[PDB]
Amino acid sequence: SISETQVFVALVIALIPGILAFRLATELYK
Amino acid sequence: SISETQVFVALVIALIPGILAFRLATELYK
Amino acid sequence: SISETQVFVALVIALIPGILAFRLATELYK
Amino acid sequence: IDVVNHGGDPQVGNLSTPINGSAFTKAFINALPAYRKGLSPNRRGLEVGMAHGYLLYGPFAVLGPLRLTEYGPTAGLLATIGLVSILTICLSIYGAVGVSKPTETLTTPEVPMDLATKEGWSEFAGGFLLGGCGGAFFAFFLCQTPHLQPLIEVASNIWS
Amino acid sequence: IDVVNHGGDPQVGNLSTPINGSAFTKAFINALPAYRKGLSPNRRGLEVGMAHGYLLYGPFAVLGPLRLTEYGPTAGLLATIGLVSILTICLSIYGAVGVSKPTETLTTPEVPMDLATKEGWSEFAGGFLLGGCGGAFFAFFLCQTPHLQPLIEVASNIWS
Amino acid sequence: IDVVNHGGDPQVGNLSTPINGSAFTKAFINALPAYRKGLSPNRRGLEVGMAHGYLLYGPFAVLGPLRLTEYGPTAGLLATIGLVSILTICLSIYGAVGVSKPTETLTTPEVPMDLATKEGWSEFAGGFLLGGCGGAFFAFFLCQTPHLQPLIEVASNIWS
Amino acid sequence: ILGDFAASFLPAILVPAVGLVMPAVVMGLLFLQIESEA
Amino acid sequence: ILGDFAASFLPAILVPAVGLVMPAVVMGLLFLQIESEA
Amino acid sequence: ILGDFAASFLPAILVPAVGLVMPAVVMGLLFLQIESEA
Ligand code: CLA
Ligand code: CLA
Ligand code: CLA
Ligand code: CLA
Ligand code: CLA
Ligand SMILES: CC1=C(/C=C/C(C)=C/C=C/C(C)=C/C=C/C=C(C)/C=C/C=C(C)/C=C/C2=C(C)CCCC2(C)C)C(C)(C)CCC1
Ligand SMILES: CC1=C(/C=C/C(C)=C/C=C/C(C)=C/C=C/C=C(C)/C=C/C=C(C)/C=C/C2=C(C)CCCC2(C)C)C(C)(C)CCC1
Ligand SMILES: CC1=C(/C=C/C(C)=C/C=C/C(C)=C/C=C/C=C(C)/C=C/C=C(C)/C=C/C2=C(C)CCCC2(C)C)C(C)(C)CCC1
Repeated sequence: SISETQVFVALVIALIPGILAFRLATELYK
Repeated sequence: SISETQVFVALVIALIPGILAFRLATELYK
Repeated sequence: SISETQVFVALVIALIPGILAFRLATELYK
Repeated sequence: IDVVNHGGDPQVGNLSTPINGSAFTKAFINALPAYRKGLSPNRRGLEVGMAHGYLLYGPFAVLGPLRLTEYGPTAGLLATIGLVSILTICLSIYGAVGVSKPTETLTTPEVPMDLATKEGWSEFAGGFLLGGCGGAFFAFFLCQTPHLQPLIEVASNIWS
Repeated sequence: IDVVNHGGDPQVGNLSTPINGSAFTKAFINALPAYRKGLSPNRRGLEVGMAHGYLLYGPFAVLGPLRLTEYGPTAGLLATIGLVSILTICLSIYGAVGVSKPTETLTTPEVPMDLATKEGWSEFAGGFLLGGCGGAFFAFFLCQTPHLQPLIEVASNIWS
Repeated sequence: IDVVNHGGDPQVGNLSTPINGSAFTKAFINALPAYRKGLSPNRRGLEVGMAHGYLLYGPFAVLGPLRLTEYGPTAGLLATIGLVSILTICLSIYGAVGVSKPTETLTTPEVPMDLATKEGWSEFAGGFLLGGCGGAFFAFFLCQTPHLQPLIEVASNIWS
Repeated sequence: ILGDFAASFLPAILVPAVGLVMPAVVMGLLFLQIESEA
Repeated sequence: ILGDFAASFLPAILVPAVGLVMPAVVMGLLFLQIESEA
Repeated sequence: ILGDFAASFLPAILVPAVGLVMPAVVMGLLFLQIESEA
């Protein structure tokens, strides 16, 4: 199985599409 | 002895002079 | 050793320079 | 004798029935925290929230997933706090949108002018928060301190 | 040297004695929550209620029908809450009747204009409620959490 | 393309950087309890105090002299109450000195006019007191009622 | 102390209501009635 | 009930966040967005 | 820890009063004194 740290690593990796989805959605609004 | 339900029956019967005493007192005020 | 009541006696005696220090400090301000 | 009249203006869509506006419903609705003459907001909201927080610790304390468990009153208190917080968020966003002057009816010919502004509804929401938390905690304390209090045995034997 | 003077106007029925209005009683009465210059109501009432709720958990906690019982502090808290609620109802109905501008004396030449209205006294009453509940609960928590706290052993050995 | 501009007036000592005032920091700072448009004081203070009292039951509950003791959560609650009371005294004396109109920046072109008076800052201080006490007690109740709640096991294994 | 009569919990509710609650309500209401102007 | 998988405490935090907290935040924010004037 | 001397409960009251309570009172009062206008 994967480790406990790999879950938190994948979460902070997932913040990079988390921020960029917020950046695309506001520019798609404009 | 009387039953438990007879006490609640007598209480909701007593609301009928409860309302009518409030109705007489306001009309006696007028 | 001294008694318990002597400590409270010395405290309420010490309120007499407690009040008079407050009275001198305000008059020294004026 | 027409006991069901209009309010003085027949073409307004309302009727002055005994239940609506006769003598005892004009008072006790004009004397509730909403529509009372002298109260400010954060006092109307305080009274309303205290009553609501007190009544809402009845279907959470004895009606819940934990009601057979000693944690049941505490879980009911937490659920009442959560519902009061959600309702306070609802009141806050309702005020933050922007409120108009409240509807004047036959029962309430005078509505509170202090609730016609966004600042008044913010005070009402804050008073509702403090009142709801206080009422929920007071009902929790009253239900918890005798630890049985057989009035709670009534309406939990019904809600078995 | 006349230390006992009038307030500036001799025909007003008051005297400016050292206790009444000299230097230390004009301040600390003008600096109490009532008569302080910058406070609004629901802040004066908050401070007054907090002090009152804190002091009133002294003759209910150790002086009651339950004072020999472990439920004694809880019963004292409930009694303090009930007395604060009764006093809040008294304040609310005193405001709801209609208040005048408060009496100006030699000690207090300026009285709060915000307490001269019914809306200000409603905020004062709501602040008194929240303050009284908070002060009573804080005194309950402080008296209850060490569970002995031998300062409470003093004035309960006196009130045996 | 200059993403770092001035605010419209270059000779004012500030810059409109993305972090400072671009699109997402003008909102969410203008939408915080401070700088929100519709809120009155004793509601801004209520929200701010609730957030602060909730967050401050984190370095007192699991970080204290009693943190290995069952009295640790209660001591953390009392310490949070004491810190909130000290901060309320600080807010009250800051208002009682006399406040000016708050500083207008690029992020906040409109500051609350209701906090520019001594009476508004007294309502803010009272709301901060009630909010801080409520938030500290709510965090105490949430941390105490499951009695373990293994989220508290996280960041206490770190702060061992 | 609860009695052997039927519905013994009703003294535990009505007596504090008639001795504490409704006299407080009646004195508050009569105070507002006798002290209101006009 | 915690699982045998790594970081079993993360369902206990994220599921109430995505099911209760952020839908409340999104409905509040969208309510303020769709009901604000001008 | 209480002492064997008479009135051992007085350090438990006066030391937090002189170390926490009255310095807070003195700093509040002196702050209001030195920051008040006119
Ligand atoms: C005037 C007549 C009279 C009097 C003096 C009493 C007196 C008493 N009753 Mg009551 N009661 C009465 C009528 C009367 N009752 C009748 C007709 C019923 C309905 C069937 C009951 C039902 C009843 C219950 C179920 C209980 C009592 C109890 C009590 C005691 C405390 C009062 C209380 O809390 O309950 C008052 C509660 C009521 C529902 C009574 C309502 C008012 C009644 C109907 C009469 C109205 C009073 C008066 C005429 C109006 C005010 C006059 C004013 C000038 C003073 C006390 C011994 C309690 C008890 O036994 O404690 C040990 C209790 O729990 N009563
Ligand atoms: C769209 C894809 C997708 C879907 C349907 C799910 C669905 C689920 N996930 Mg998630 N998750 C995903 C992506 C996905 N995930 C990815 C890419 C990661 C990062 C590596 C994870 C990390 C993850 C964790 C660590 C946990 C879950 C859990 C959950 C469950 C409840 C949701 C929750 O509270 O956590 C959502 C929490 C997140 C951090 C997800 C963030 C959002 C992801 C990245 C995708 C964005 C969704 C969508 C595309 C945008 C909205 C679309 C809209 C039109 C609906 C549910 C089974 C929980 C679980 O197992 O409970 C039993 C749990 O604790 N997820
Ligand atoms: C300046 C002289 C002096 C000094 C340095 C100390 C110092 C001490 N005393 Mg104190 N004390 C003094 C005078 C003095 N005392 C006298 C004259 C009495 C009255 C009989 C006592 C009665 C007393 C009691 C009963 C207790 C102490 C205790 C204490 C300790 C902590 C202070 C405290 O909380 O109590 C201060 C409490 C007081 C009532 C003192 C009042 C102030 C006194 C009278 C002198 C005023 C100080 C100074 C001259 C004015 C400020 C000067 C400024 C420039 C700094 C500390 C060791 C406590 C202790 O033993 O803890 C272990 C304790 O409970 N004191
Ligand atoms: C998908 C998200 C989701 C989640 C995570 C939950 C979570 C929960 N539900 Mg809920 N519910 C939801 C969706 C969800 N619900 C929806 C969509 C429905 C409609 C069909 C329901 C219908 C439903 C009912 C009708 C009931 C539950 C209850 C419960 C609780 C069961 C736990 C227990 O045993 O009692 C333990 C309960 C507690 C510890 C009380 C938790 C209260 C929290 C701590 C307050 C938090 C305060 C917070 C600041 C304010 C809210 C969040 C804020 C951001 C808006 C738990 C809190 C039961 C319950 O207890 O109600 C609360 C219950 O009666 N739910
Ligand atoms: C000379 C005065 C003095 C006194 C009497 C104390 C007293 C205390 N300190 Mg403190 N401290 C002081 C000076 C002092 N401090 C200064 C000068 C420093 C800076 C170097 C520190 C640094 C320090 C740290 C960083 C910590 C302590 C803590 C403690 C507590 C240890 C008790 C314990 O085991 O936890 C039991 C703790 C409690 C029961 C909490 C007590 C909170 C009270 C009951 C709130 C009172 C509310 C009140 C109305 C508001 C404040 C007073 C008001 C008049 C302004 C205790 C309250 C620890 C602590 O617990 O923090 C509170 C801690 O973390 N202190
Ligand atoms: C009369 C009448 C009626 C009505 C009825 C009902 C509906 C009732 C209800 C009732 C209720 C519903 C009540 C409630 C109550 C409440 C209360 C009593 C509250 C209080 C609270 C408090 C006092 C709290 C406190 C606090 C705070 C504030 C904070 C801190 C904490 C504490 C907790 C301390 C009807 C319509 C039929 C008609 C006829 C007549
Ligand atoms: C100084 C002086 C004096 C006076 C004395 C006295 C009279 C005292 C008293 C005192 C007191 C009487 C005090 C009190 C205190 C109080 C407090 C300290 C309170 C606080 C509280 C709180 C903080 C609470 C909180 C809360 C809330 C609000 C809600 C929720 C819950 C809780 C609980 C958390 C004389 C005249 C001799 C003269 C000389 C000088
Ligand atoms: C979002 C975001 C953020 C932020 C974060 C944070 C900072 C958080 C925090 C959070 C928090 C910090 C929270 C808090 C909460 C609170 C609460 C939830 C409270 C409530 C309370 C209550 C409800 C209480 C009640 C009461 C009263 C009032 C009185 C009586 C008693 C009682 C207790 C019942 C950032 C910046 C990163 C950016 C991104 C986004």
